[PDB]
Amino acid sequence: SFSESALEKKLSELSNSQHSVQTLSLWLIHHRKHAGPIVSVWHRELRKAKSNRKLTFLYLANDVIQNSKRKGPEFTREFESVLVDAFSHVAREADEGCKKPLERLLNIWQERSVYGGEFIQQLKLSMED
Amino acid sequence: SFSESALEKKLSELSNSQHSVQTLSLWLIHHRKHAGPIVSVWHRELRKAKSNRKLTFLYLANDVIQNSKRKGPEFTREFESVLVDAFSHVAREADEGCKKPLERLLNIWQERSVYGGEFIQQLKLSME
Repeated sequence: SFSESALEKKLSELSNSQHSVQTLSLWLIHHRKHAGPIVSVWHRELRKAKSNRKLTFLYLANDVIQNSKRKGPEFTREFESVLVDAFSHVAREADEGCKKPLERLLNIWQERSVYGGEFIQQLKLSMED
Repeated sequence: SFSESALEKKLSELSNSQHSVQTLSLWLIHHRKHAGPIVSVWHRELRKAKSNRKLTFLYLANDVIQNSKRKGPEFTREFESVLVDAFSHVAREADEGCKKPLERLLNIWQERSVYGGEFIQQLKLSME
């Protein structure tokens, strides 16, 4: 159920601006000429990350991918080869409650043509098992 | 400049996914039948938030508004009445160097028709 006190609590828990997903995503889109190495590091660090941060990696990817389009094709292109594994890993190893977030995110990807519906279905499937 | 080691440190500084903007956004959208009260609380808390966290409030407003469109117009309508003071407040009272990130945010809103050009121009004007 909604409550204002729950909202106040949740708002108090948001990140400082410097460390937000959005701030990081800006610095990465800026460094889009390093997109391959960025995705390689992202991917390795995902597997090292504590289970309470793992979903945050895909939130970062969501942000970077969608907002990079207006700049150029690098991040869409480079992230493609790691997302099946990432989605599988997060769904299997991250903290509880990633499913609805990840489903929703994919439905939005599809609706906004972030990737083709074909690849969106492999991502869905990679969470299935 | 970019380095893999700087990236590594930045990634280790990501928030708990349970507290992240994109999680809170899902929750707020799910509770859109309460958008009015939600925005009031959001607005009051923004005004009490540390200067190093105020911008994150607008990053939340950004995620909520964009992703709420596909569900309904509540968040677009309700946020509309507070965003002029919100942008003026964050530009005036948040840590330096929020202007470039906010300007970009407004560009994206304009590009994706989150609000009309006239209203985006008023939001841009509220910061200078």
